[PDB]
Amino acid sequence: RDFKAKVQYFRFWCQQLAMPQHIKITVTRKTLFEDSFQQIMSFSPQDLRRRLWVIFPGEEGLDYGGVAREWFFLLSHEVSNPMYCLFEYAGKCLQINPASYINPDHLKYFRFIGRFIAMALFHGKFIDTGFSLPFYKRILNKPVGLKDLESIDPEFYNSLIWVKENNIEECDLEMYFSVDKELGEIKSHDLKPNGGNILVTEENKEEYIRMVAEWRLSRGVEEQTQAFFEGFNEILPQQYLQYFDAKELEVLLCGMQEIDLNDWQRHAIYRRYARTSKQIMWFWQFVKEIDNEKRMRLLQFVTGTCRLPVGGFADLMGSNGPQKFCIEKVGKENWLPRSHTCFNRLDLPPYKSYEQLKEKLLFAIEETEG
Amino acid sequence: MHILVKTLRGKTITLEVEPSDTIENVKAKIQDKEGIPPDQQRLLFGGNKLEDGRTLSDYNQKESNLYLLLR
Repeated sequence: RDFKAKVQYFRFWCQQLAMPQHIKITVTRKTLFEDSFQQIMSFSPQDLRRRLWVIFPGEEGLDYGGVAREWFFLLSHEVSNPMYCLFEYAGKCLQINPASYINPDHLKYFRFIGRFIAMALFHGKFIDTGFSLPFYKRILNKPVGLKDLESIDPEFYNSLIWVKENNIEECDLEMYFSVDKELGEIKSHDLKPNGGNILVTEENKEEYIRMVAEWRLSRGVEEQTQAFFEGFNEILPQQYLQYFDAKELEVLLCGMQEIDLNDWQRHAIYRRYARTSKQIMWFWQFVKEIDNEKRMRLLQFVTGTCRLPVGGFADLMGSNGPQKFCIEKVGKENWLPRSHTCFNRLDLPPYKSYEQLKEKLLFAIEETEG
Repeated sequence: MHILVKTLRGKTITLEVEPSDTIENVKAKIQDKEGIPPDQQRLLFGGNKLEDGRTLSDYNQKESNLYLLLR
């Protein structure tokens, strides 16, 4: 496939659904989030499909021509601010905070964030914020599972992988198709009908691992997600993004970024490998050979995102705080390469040649792991 | 070090334990809070199963997630 062809097709569809003339959006830097909220909601969906003439009155360095790119950039930063109680963030990705009920109008704000993200896609403006890999699959109406749980909760994922790879019937483990749910006291919640009295066995352990992973990834953010998509679909229907994947949609929203190969290799750690290891040297020869379009996909495959901090690869973050890009020696030449986005760790097997690495990695970043 | 003891149902159990404490001693400490026999308990750190007798410093820190599977 070709992402340039898919983006060009999607841009043509938006131009057909676009409306004539324009609308005025007046905001300020001090109260940007609330101004933007009031403004975007004051308009109708058909009005938000017209040209967005945005202004920042009394802001030196901006003019009364178009200022939508600075609005979409700056507003995307303030969306992540935890004071609004909508998203939980790491200091200096967007994960919907399950305690957003604190803000009584949180569902009204999630509809606005839904419209905001659908407006960035429609009008072809980039944002400097992004959601998790599973959340992009939610936008694309793609099925979510155990693979996507590793990014949000690695130790739950690791406990489920033990159940998948080890024999539960021999170990004789008591597990049912049911999970805990609270607000006063706590009560059981079935995963499948009458799940509570259905013991997990070898025949249905894969079904159980799926249904628990699916639950954990959306346990307390259902209404919030439902509110986000009310706002999303009334601007841009999700059907228009069906031919994209979670990695293409991220670049369609956040735009292309030139990755610095020098800053990448300088702030890269190695597990059971050296800087002078035959496979590590073939990896940087591969990164230098591929086009920036594939370098972003390789970065996404290992870290879970094409986006980088303003600092660089030294300030790269994981799930358990700061974690630099790692390349681990794992398996044999017969294996396919794997990744751990929680720790930004690439499991690179010890291949015998460069062409085997180029064929195995280029295929693993395009076809993904399954 | 205060570490969390979780399950696949969603329950959590904050238990205070020193790094010198073993998996047999950690499972025995869970009996005082949950009330499950240590033989029915099956703990695991990371992707690997925890063996009764080995110290917690071998598997390796503060605010960690140990998943418990009942038998």
